[PDB]
Amino acid sequence: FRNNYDGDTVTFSPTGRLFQVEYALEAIKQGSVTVGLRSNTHAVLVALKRNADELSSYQKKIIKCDEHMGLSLAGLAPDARVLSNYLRQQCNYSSLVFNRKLAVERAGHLLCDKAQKNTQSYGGRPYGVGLLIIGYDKSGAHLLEFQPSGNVTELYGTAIGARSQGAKTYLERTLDTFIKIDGNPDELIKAGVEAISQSLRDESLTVDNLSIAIVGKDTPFTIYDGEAVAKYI
Amino acid sequence: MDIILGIRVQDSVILASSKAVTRGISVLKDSDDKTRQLSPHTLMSFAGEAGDTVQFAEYIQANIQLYSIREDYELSPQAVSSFVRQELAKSIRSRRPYQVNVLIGGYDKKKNKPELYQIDYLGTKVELPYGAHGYSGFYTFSLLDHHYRPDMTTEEGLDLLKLCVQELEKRMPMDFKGVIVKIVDKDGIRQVDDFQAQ
Amino acid sequence: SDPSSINGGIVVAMTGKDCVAIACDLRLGSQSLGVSNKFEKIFHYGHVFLGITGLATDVTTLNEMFRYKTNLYKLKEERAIEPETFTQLVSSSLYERRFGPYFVGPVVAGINSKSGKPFIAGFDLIGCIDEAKDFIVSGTASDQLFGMCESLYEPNLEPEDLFETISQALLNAADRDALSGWGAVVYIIKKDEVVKRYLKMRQD
Amino acid sequence: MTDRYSFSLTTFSPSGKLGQIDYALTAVKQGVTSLGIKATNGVVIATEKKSSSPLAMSETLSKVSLLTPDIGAVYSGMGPDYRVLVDKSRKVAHTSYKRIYGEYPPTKLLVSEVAKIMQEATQSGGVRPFGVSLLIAGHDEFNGFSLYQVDPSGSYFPWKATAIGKGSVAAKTFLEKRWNDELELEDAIHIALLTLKESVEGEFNGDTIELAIIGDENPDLLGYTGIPTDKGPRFRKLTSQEINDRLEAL
Amino acid sequence: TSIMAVTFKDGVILGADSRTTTGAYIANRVTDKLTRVHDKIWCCRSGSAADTQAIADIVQYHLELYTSQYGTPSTETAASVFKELCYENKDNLTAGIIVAGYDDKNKGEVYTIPLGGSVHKLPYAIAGSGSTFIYGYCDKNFRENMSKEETVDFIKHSLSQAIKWDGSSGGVIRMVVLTAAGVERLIFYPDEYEQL
Amino acid sequence: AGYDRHITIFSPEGRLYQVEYAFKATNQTNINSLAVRGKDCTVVISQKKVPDKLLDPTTVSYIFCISRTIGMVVNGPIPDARNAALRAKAEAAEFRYKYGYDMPCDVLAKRMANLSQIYTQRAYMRPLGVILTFVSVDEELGPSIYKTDPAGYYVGYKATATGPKQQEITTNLENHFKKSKIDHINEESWEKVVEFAITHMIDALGTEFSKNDLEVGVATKDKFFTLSAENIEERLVAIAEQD
Amino acid sequence: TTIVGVKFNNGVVIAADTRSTQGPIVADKNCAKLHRISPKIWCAGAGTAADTEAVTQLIGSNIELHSLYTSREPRVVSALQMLKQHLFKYQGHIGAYLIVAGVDPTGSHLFSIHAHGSTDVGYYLSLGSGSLAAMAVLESHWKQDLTKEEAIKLASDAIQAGIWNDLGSGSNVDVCVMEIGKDAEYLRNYLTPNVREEKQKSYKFPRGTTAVLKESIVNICD
Amino acid sequence: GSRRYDSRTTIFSPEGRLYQVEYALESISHAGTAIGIMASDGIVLAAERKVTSTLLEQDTSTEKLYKLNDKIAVAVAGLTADAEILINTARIHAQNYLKTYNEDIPVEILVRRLSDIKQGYTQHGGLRPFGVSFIYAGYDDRYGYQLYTSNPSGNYTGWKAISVGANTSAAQTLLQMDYKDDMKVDDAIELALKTLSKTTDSSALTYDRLEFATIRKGANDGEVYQKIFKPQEIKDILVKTGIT
Amino acid sequence: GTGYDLSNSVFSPDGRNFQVEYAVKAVENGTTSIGIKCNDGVVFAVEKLITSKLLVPQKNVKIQVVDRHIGCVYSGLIPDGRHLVNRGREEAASFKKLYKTPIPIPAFADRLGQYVQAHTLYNSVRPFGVSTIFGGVDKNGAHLYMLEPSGSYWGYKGAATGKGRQSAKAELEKLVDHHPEGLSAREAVKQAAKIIYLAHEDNKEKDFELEISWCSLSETNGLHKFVKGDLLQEAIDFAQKEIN
Ligand SMILES: [Mg+2]
Ligand SMILES: [Mg+2]
Ligand SMILES: [Mg+2]
Ligand SMILES: [Mg+2]
Ligand SMILES: [Mg+2]
Ligand SMILES: [Mg+2]
Repeated sequence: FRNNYDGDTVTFSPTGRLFQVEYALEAIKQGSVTVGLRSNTHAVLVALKRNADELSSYQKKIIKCDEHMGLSLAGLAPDARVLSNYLRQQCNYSSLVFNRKLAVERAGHLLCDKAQKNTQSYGGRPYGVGLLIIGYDKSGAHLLEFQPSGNVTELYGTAIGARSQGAKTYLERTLDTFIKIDGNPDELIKAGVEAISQSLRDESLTVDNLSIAIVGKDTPFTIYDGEAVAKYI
Repeated sequence: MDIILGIRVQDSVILASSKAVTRGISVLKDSDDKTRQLSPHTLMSFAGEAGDTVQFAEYIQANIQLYSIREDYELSPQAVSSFVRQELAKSIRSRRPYQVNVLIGGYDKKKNKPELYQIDYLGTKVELPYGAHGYSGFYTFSLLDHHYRPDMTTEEGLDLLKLCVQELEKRMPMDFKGVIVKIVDKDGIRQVDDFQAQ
Repeated sequence: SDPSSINGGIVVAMTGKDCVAIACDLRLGSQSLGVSNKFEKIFHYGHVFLGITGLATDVTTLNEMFRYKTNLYKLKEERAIEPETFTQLVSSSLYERRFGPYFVGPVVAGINSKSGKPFIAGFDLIGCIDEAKDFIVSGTASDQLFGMCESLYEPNLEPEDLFETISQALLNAADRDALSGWGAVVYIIKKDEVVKRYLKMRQD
Repeated sequence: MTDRYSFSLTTFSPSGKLGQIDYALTAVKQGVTSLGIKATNGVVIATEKKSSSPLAMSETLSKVSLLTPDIGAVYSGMGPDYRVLVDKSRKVAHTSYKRIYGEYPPTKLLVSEVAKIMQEATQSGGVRPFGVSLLIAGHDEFNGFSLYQVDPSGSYFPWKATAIGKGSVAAKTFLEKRWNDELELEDAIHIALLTLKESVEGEFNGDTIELAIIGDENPDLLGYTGIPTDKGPRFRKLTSQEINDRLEAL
Repeated sequence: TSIMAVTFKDGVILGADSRTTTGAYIANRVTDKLTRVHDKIWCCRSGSAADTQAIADIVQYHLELYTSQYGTPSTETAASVFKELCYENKDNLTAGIIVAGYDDKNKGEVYTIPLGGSVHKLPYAIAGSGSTFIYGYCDKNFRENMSKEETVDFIKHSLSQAIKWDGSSGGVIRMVVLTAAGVERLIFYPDEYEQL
Repeated sequence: AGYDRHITIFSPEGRLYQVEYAFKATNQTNINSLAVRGKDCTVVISQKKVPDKLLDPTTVSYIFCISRTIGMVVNGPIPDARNAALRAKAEAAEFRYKYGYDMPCDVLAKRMANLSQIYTQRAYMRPLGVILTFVSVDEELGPSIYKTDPAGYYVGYKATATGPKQQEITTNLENHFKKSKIDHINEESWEKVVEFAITHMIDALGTEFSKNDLEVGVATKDKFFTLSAENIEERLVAIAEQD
Repeated sequence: TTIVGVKFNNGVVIAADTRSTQGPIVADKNCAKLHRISPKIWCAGAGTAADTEAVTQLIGSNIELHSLYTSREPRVVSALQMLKQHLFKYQGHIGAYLIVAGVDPTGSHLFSIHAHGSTDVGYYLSLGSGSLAAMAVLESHWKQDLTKEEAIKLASDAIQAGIWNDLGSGSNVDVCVMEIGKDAEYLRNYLTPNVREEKQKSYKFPRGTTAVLKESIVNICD
Repeated sequence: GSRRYDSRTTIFSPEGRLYQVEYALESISHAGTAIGIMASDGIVLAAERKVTSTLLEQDTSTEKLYKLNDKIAVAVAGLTADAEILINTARIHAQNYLKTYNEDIPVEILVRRLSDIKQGYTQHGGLRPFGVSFIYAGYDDRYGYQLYTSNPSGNYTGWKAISVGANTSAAQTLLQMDYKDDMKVDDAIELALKTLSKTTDSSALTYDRLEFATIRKGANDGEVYQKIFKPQEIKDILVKTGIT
Repeated sequence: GTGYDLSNSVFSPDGRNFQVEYAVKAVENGTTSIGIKCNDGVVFAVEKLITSKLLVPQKNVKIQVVDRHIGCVYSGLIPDGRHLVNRGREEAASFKKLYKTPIPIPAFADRLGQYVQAHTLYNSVRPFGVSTIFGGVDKNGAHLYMLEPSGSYWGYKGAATGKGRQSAKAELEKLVDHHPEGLSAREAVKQAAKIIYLAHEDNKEKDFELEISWCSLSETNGLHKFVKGDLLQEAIDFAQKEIN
């Protein structure tokens, strides 16, 4: 069984599954949790950063792609670097050549197509990281969820990483409430933090522990880490 | 141009080469050595375009040195030259030909005979009693055509070169600042440190 | 600039009664300056002779090329290449570089060991083959040679006679050409043997 | 995408055998008989036309092929591998020879060239050897007449006579008695005919035999007149009738 | 070279002279400059002979393959192929071509591809060295929906003039009629067109 | 080693199993076809089976028009069949362009066989599971039928058949030819040859046909075409008044 | 160089002169300008000597291989299409101007190819420096339905026009008749009207006239 | 995937041995025996033919002794085809060296080059090596008479007498037994024959089963003569020695 | 033996290509989507599983347009479908660039077909895990198509695929039998919504979002356009109505 069919991404299992892709999705589950949620005016990212020892840094989980787009990663960091860079380039091109801010929806379509190549090609390897993408553009706020299988989805909110299901159910109820937090960034953030709290077990989210990011109408994608996230606990 | 002469006597090859390097309106140096030892019994003198000159020489040096090692043996003079000719003959049809002319003087330890070969930037090679590149030939060949004898001693050849040098200083337009003489014989290669006044 | 006129030199081959002869001048110079009084231009791979006039560097290069090509041939085929065949090799080898030719004018001479008939031929720098029954001329003094030959020549001469003819043809044609001369060499070719004679000639 | 099969498919087994090569030779064993007998003034190569249906037209298939106007080839093995070996063989006769010397290659050299093609399929990455063995016969001004066999390894050897395929052993034996160094071509054709008869299971006539020769020059086959050096091709495929005329003289 | 193509009620006719020159020598006085790229899509060729033969030969190929794969090609498509070659290779070609063909839905059609590789669809078109001379006449004597008989005349007169004045034109006048009725080959000798 | 049954390399018996499994793929469709030569035409008939009512009947064919003169019928799955058609077309076009005359049937075939021989020798290429029957009326050879298979074999036939019931049809046909002694139906019109064809397919498969059960293709001097359901019917009627 | 082709009732014949030049000097007084592409397809060439022979050998080779591969006799339109396409690829750098004719299963054919790769077809054609002297004649005496005999003359005369009135032509005339049923016949030196008159004197020098310096024997074997 | 069918022809065993080289050396030991004996005025190469018959043409045959250039030859043991490939390339390198230096190539240089090509198949590429082993007999101005040997691993070494192919150990012992530093060509011949005679897996050593070659520097000449014995001559020398 | 299903281009002893077949299962595990051809166009509709309320309504679009007149919908591995569409798009452009007229459906189809079929010829690629229903309007009418992972495709009067496949085809067959006249694109839109709704029962657990799109010679000018607003509710209603 499996042991014969999981040898590469160019092999389908007798059930129609792609094991290498599935194994890839597993590293995401192994990673720290991060949540994304959007109102009609802003989109936030709150992510629990994970340290190695009490003597090291907490791996950065949020990356800025352009002034209007950014993401949070869950999984293999190198792969997020490679993917954020690509999203960085595509954002650049749109600007330089068309003097147009890349549509989040399109940023999505582009990522999906980038991953997919590594999931039908010999010797390659799927990407081992999921991504929560947020952005403000010509049609408002957006939040996209990316999975190495190639599936990208747009939601009002969500979370990924270990224990992600906590916040996912949280937001799923908290929806009617947060989708109306228009014109009040700090609140959405709270809603995000609360959400992120539902996928905790370890210890309470601290200064070196949290990561939040926000983009919106009159707010450029900005990274808040440590000293500044203090007010949101 | 710079001066490059060579004369094969009975037991050696003497190469004499001008010491001047001029660029534009000024003589930049008066002690240049337009020679590289290819192997302990093979010396090559050169003249031509600015950089190509040394670049070509040093390259041929490296290659002959490498062979010597790989085989712990010394290629015959005839061998080095043919090699050299081929590097030039292939260069003439390249993007930027090496614009260098060379005289190769070596003492063939096997045949126990000195040899001098003239090869131009086109890969035109020929073996001779004496030869020259540039305009120098234009005075010296006739001079040597007259005063040369195959059984000359190394000393006799030096004196003959002297003549060649005096004539060139008398009639050539450029001050080439004298020459550097070198003798290639059975015992190797040595520089006549006393030619500026012998 | 005209590659074909820098070094100077001529070659001519004729056919006699069960023989051929091919001769050449010994000069090699750089424009006005005579440089070498010892530059032979006739070569032979086994019993097939090839004389080459033109840019000395190319003359040398092609000899080397034909030695190589003839050598391998002999190893694969296990018999010495024949004139008729060598001619085709030369031709094709020349046309291979149609748009960046070797500035030469080759001449082939020899006697087929099988049939014994005398054979000679000439080619332009890109391979046109000119197989003739009488004579082939090449070099800076081509015109002059064409002049000497066309007149001096007559069919089926014996070796000893052909020698004189080819010689006078070369000799006198050279004397009307500045870039050629400085000594000459003639090859008399017969099935069994081949003789090489050097000629006394004006040294100017 | 792309031929990622960049490694040899024929390796060495711990006993020193090149598997795929021995195997191709087996495929050769399973194929119809073909033979070649060399005479003093000619060579004949023959084989049987294993019509794979009476609905198929035997003539639209040349098991015996002309490589040059003085060299022919016949085989025993996997037909397709042969067809393409012929193409390449005819092409290389030009590219590596007529286009350089202005004359057709002599047999041994053309053989040598075919041979090389086969060897390469024994070592190159991503290919299986050729499932065929060939008998190439020809003539050339300097070596006279010759017959050669080339195996899937790429080995080749010169024969006075031989056979390959199915009934090879028996036939090889039959030839050894009949053959001698004073055979005129007709006699060899005959011998070829006999030796072939023994391998042939059923029908035996010019509609099932493909026998070709390499003999005297045939100007009537040239197609043009006026040039006294090209005396004509020496390779002739016998016609059905020509075979029968010798069959009816069993 | 003198060529033109005229559409009419029943289809379109292509006309041309038959002269090919190397300077002022007449290389061939009976050339056929009317070339088929498809059963009912022909082109009039003017410029380099080599270039135009080369181009036409390729368009025929592309169209043949087009046919096998997707069926009968429109004239417009024949033009696009030509345009593509002429435009994409403008620096190495001297070819001005007129493309005309008949189709059941579109009736007759003419596209002219001048030197820059641009494409122009017109009721009729004229090109070739001798054309300059007939701009006036043709613009004056051309009306739409003419009849085969009429159209044959207009072409015959136009080209006769062109042949008169231009020394680079001459020979006979060839035409090609393309209608539902098929494909007809017309020719007119000097002794007839000269004194028109 | 034991992988010799995965890629086109020899087995110890000297066989290529992938080639052999490919031949078995050809039968996956369950369609029989045959082709016969008239006095100056060539007809091929192949069954047409449209099971699903949701399909557009006119889009189901294993008959392809290769060039103005060459027609080809494929016995094999559709995706491998079409892959073979495209290339045939491409080769025929290229041949015309380079050589100045239309590609002959036998030559197109041989070319197509050669490609096949290659998949038989190179590991990375899988043979295609299809048999190709090329028919036409060659300007130099007369009506023709050349067939090629996954092993890279190709040959010419007086007539031929292909499919699961190859042998049934074959023997029936073989017998017709032993009877007449000539190598072609001795008929003037292709309409009649088409009849003979369908007739014999019936006599051998023991089955009656309707107009949507056949697919016929004919090849005459300077043209090859496929029949309409209606033209076929005109054939189906002409026969149902003879038998 | 002066070459022509004239189609007749059941075939086509071609001819050409035999002079080759290196400028104003006659290199070859009798070179062969007629080339066999295949047994029944011949080409007459003018332009650069080596190019005409090279392009002729090359296409003849590929033609031989197409014949063997297709089991059919070569067709002129094939040689025609291949020559043209080769020449065209070279944008005229291969200075080959040719008249290609011959018989094949489809009939008798006559075409002309220019070094830039344009082709022509006609009942009579000529090319070369002598093209005008020849065409003049052709335009004077050709008529449709010529016999093998008449065409040979027509072609022969035309070449003569060139030989006589064109310095760029000379020596002899070569013909190749390609008749539909028979084997193609190459008539090398059909006509030889420029035979050099017997010399007035003989310059057989008395032996010893030449001064030799040193004499030696050459080794020819291994 | 593709990897699936890759034999990894260039890997090391846990013992630090190259499988394929080892397995090729095995193939070779089943091949006809070739012997080369180096004298003070010649070198002898002799080879025993594998695959015979009454019908095989031995006249126009040369399956084991090849001329690499006028002063060098090789005796082969292994796939005759694999051999030709190497031989053709070795023939060219000889001519390249000639063109470049205008001197005949030194025997060892030729040898080393060939051996390096072999080593290649050993270290990168993923292809099978060549099932071949050579004995090179050549002459040159620097060392004179030389005899060397190369095999699939690409290692080469020099000898005074050597053998390759089947029954190496046997022939070698026999060679070590009767060979002596100051021998002579005519004698080396005998020894060579003798040795083949006592290693042959056949009944008797007949001419038709042998290939013989000598490289002699005749005193009355100066040029090194390479002579590949003709059948009749083999039979003759075979008689002189006494095998008959 | 076995293992005949570990590599994509391998033929099994029965002449099957197992990898292509496993690909199919990946399809079967996906959402349903159908295409109904009508009197002058084609309609496409697909079931969209609403995995959660967090999913923004009407945003994760699945149907795709190729060029301006072709609609594409597929079930299975979504990305694989996207991959096929990108190529679809590139192939159309290539065709338009060279021939000016937009790509004819039959032509477009074969183009997709040959691409997929290609993905079953080598073992260094895995077949596509999608079946695509697509089509549009061209120079001569409407064309509906369906392509399988093997590369097979044929024209359809109606077509469906995914988990609800069977009930859908059931309905589709009803329509073909009852309306031999054809169907007005307006009706088809409705009927599509129906067939989808019913096809949703084979997956009656999660709520769904309906998606339709059409291309009609008189309702959308022969251009592919999605069904929005007024026209969308009408069908959703007609659907929720006949479900009981
Ligand atoms: Mg000259
Ligand atoms: Mg002079
Ligand atoms: Mg006029
Ligand atoms: Mg394969
Ligand atoms: Mg594979
Ligand atoms: Mg289905």
